[PDB]
Amino acid sequence: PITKEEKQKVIQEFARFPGDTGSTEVQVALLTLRINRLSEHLKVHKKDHHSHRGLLMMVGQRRRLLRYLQREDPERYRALIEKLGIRG
Amino acid sequence: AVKKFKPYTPSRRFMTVADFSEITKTEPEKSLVKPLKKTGGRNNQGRITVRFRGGGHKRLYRIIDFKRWDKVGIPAKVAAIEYDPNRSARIALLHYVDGEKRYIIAPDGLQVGQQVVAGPDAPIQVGNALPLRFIPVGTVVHAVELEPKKGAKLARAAGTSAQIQGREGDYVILRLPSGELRKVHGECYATVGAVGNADHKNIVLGKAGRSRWLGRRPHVRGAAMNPVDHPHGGGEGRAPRGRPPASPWGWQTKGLKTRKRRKPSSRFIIAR
Amino acid sequence: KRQVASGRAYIHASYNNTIVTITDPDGNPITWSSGGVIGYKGSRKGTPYAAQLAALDAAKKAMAYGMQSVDVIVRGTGAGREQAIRALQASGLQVKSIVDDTPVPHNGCRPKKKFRKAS
Amino acid sequence: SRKAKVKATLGEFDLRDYRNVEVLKRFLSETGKILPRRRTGLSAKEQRILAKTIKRARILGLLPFTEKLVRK
Amino acid sequence: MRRYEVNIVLNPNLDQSQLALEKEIIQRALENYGARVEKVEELGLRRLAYPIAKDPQGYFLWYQVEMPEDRVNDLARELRIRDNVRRVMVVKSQEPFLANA
RNA sequence: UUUAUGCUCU
RNA sequence: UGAAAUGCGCAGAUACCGGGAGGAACGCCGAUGGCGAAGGCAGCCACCUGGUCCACCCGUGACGCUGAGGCGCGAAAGCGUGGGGAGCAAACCGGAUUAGAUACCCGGGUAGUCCACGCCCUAAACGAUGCGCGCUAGGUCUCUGGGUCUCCUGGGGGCCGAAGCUA
Ligand SMILES: [Mg+2]
Ligand SMILES: [Mg+2]
Ligand SMILES: [Mg+2]
Ligand SMILES: [Mg+2]
Ligand SMILES: [Mg+2]
Ligand SMILES: [Mg+2]
Ligand SMILES: [Mg+2]
Ligand SMILES: [Mg+2]
Ligand SMILES: [Mg+2]
Ligand SMILES: [Mg+2]
Ligand SMILES: [Mg+2]
Ligand SMILES: [Mg+2]
Ligand SMILES: [Mg+2]
Ligand SMILES: [Mg+2]
Ligand SMILES: [Mg+2]
Ligand SMILES: [Mg+2]
Ligand SMILES: [Mg+2]
Ligand SMILES: [Mg+2]
Ligand SMILES: [Mg+2]
Ligand SMILES: [Mg+2]
Ligand SMILES: [Mg+2]
Ligand SMILES: [Mg+2]
Ligand SMILES: [Mg+2]
Ligand SMILES: [Mg+2]
Ligand SMILES: [Mg+2]
Ligand SMILES: [Mg+2]
Ligand SMILES: [Mg+2]
Ligand SMILES: [Mg+2]
Ligand SMILES: [Mg+2]
Ligand SMILES: [Mg+2]
Ligand SMILES: [Mg+2]
Ligand SMILES: [Mg+2]
Ligand SMILES: [Mg+2]
Ligand SMILES: [Mg+2]
Ligand SMILES: [Mg+2]
Ligand SMILES: [Mg+2]
Ligand SMILES: [Mg+2]
Ligand SMILES: [Mg+2]
Ligand SMILES: [Mg+2]
Ligand SMILES: [Mg+2]
Ligand SMILES: [Mg+2]
Ligand SMILES: [Mg+2]
Ligand SMILES: [Mg+2]
Ligand SMILES: [Mg+2]
Ligand SMILES: [Mg+2]
Ligand SMILES: [Mg+2]
Ligand SMILES: [Mg+2]
Ligand SMILES: [Mg+2]
Repeated sequence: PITKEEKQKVIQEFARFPGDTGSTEVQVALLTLRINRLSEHLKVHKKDHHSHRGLLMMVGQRRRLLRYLQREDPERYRALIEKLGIRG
Repeated sequence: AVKKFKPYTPSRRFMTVADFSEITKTEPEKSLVKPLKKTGGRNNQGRITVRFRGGGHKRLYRIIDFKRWDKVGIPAKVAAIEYDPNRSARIALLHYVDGEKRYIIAPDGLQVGQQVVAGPDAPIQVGNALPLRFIPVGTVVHAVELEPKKGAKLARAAGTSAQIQGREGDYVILRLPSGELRKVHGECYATVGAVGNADHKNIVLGKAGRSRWLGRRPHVRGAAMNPVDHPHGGGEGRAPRGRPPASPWGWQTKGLKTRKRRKPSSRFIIAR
Repeated sequence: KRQVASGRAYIHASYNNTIVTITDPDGNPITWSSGGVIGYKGSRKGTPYAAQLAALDAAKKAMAYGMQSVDVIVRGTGAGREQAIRALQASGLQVKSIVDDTPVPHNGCRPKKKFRKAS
Repeated sequence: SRKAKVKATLGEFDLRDYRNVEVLKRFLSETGKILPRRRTGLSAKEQRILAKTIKRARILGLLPFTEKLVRK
Repeated sequence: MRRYEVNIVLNPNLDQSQLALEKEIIQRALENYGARVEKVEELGLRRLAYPIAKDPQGYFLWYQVEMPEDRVNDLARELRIRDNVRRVMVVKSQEPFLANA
């Protein structure tokens, strides 16, 4: 699983400012972490559909945010994506 | 897996080939430990004694190592997995620390670059050979000897294996690929793991020629012959067998058992 | 082929019949009987009276080889149980104990349509 | 009908320790089954913890899976 | 890494010398997979509720450990390879759940 | 543990 | 079995004991309980992993709701390729019953039931009740969190019921 400092590492690295524990990007980035994890889990355990369900949910959520962010700030949209490697 | 073809000719439509991704830098084989020239001949001294053979691709014989006690204790690295035309299984070229090279029938799982060893010692993992008596009851195994020091004879066909079922004296009880329960001497070497290339059974020759390549000439039915030739020859417009189905030489071929009755071997068997 | 004092009694009680085998201390049957050995056919054998008659013919043949004590063991429901257990005691053979070893699966094989009913 | 709820028959016990038989072997019946909640005096949450461990002990060979009905 | 209790039941008919033999391989295998021992309780012989391997009794061992969890499964497979090892139950450790207190 | 059936319109 | 008959058995059966092989399902716990969106999920262990709730009031600052198409999942049966096959059991055979009995009862029994992979996309797939949000008395039983641990508070699962709704 994603360990505490393991996710902390990410929280800090994307935080819009020392103290930011749930901005748009910190969330997007956070999701991205779990998604890529599961995505690699499902590649192995493919007949595990229930878990894949959540994946869709995590994926769908991530999209909603990014659409908001690219609506309010089309700059740190490119920035966030580029830094995460998303939208293919 | 197994390779398939889009039907750009008939036969190519059903034709299916073996997957050769498992094959490591083969192409040129290992001229030393094998090959030898293989005397391709379809009859004995003079006359045909097995019908319908001949033709088919030329072959070099890879002289494989079917007795591993030959080098007890001496470990070795698996250098490559190779194509061997003389068997259904694949072969594994292995370099011994000795500097001696030998081929082995490649077991399922056996990865390139791993260590292998044989002897009463010998960790119970894939590729290692041991006298049967020292193998944990319940493990699957291949390339077994039938009598000690006489070389492997059992479970050498692609995908085959044998299970150690129990022990009884200086003998252990195997379940042979045929399903037969047999006692084999504990001193007989075996090697842990199934044979591999188990998708073998699933290829489809696809065309007449494909059979020609493998050295199998057309097989003709007694039904298509004349009485001179076969129990089933003659008639006058198709015909049932009109007698118990027979072989060209007269013996029945549907049920009639053929194993010699009073045979020393009988005392060591117990199945199908 | 021998005469042993201490022994063991087995009661197999099914809906259709009751059969009692009496063994040595080791379990090897010394002698047996059932509803049919008494003299009954059909469903008369599933009776508790047939069970009684039976368990006596058992014990009686047991005492022949010299049978004194037993460790009665019953397997299976049915009208044979009690009357068969009782009968034994009420003739020679002192019943040193009464065990119930009726076999029951922890949900093993699926049963016949007849014994499944519910889900 | 009578008897005690058992939970009030022993002191402070760890119903997660699957190794101490004597505490546990008293939660079984004459025949060897896990005793109902209405005789263990345990709660919803406690009864699960118990069984889960009672099973473990059985595998280990400490607690029995079954035993005959004595002197019927 | 995680804390697992490791239960192992051995052949009772073994002699004190052999018993140590079978116990050294356990200890090495334990170390080869990355287990750092903590506690340990070798209760020895013990009466069994049902015969394991046709033997009414069994010699018990108990280890607390902290090993990489991605190797606990493999360890158990290894510990079991021995014939004198007649059962193994690796269990993840837990904070005791108490009643009547 | 042996039964099935009861013409048309009111 | 209603009673029987077919069936099995003096070629040594049933009953009993010891050894072995093999497959499937997991008794007690177990609940009128729990989890999941649904289908559905029940011996034990470990690894990988989804959902969900509570406490704190810490962060983003409407970033929400629904959702034609699309995409995914989808009991049982069924299909393809391999394997597996103990018990059970469509079809099929036999014994009974009956006017007949292609059924009901009995003795046999093959696909199938099991595993891998790939299809099929159905259902009383039922709470016959689409999803989200706010508003409108309470009583009691229960599962599971937090509590200043008689009581309060949050999320679930049941019954009885204010107001109202309903043929
Ligand atoms: Mg000649
Ligand atoms: Mg010559
Ligand atoms: Mg000549
Ligand atoms: Mg073929
Ligand atoms: Mg032909
Ligand atoms: Mg002709
Ligand atoms: Mg001629
Ligand atoms: Mg002729
Ligand atoms: Mg003819
Ligand atoms: Mg004609
Ligand atoms: Mg009867
Ligand atoms: Mg028994
Ligand atoms: Mg009529
Ligand atoms: Mg009328
Ligand atoms: Mg009429
Ligand atoms: Mg009229
Ligand atoms: Mg007879
Ligand atoms: Mg007869
Ligand atoms: Mg005779
Ligand atoms: Mg038996
Ligand atoms: Mg629910
Ligand atoms: Mg349901
Ligand atoms: Mg979780
Ligand atoms: Mg705030
Ligand atoms: Mg602000
Ligand atoms: Mg449209
Ligand atoms: Mg699909
Ligand atoms: Mg389906
Ligand atoms: Mg199905
Ligand atoms: Mg199928
Ligand atoms: Mg098949
Ligand atoms: Mg019929
Ligand atoms: Mg008839
Ligand atoms: Mg007539
Ligand atoms: Mg009728
Ligand atoms: Mg039937
Ligand atoms: Mg049947
Ligand atoms: Mg069909
Ligand atoms: Mg639909
Ligand atoms: Mg339903
Ligand atoms: Mg309607
Ligand atoms: Mg609703
Ligand atoms: Mg809808
Ligand atoms: Mg909760
Ligand atoms: Mg509380
Ligand atoms: Mg409520
Ligand atoms: Mg109501
Ligand atoms: Mg009213």
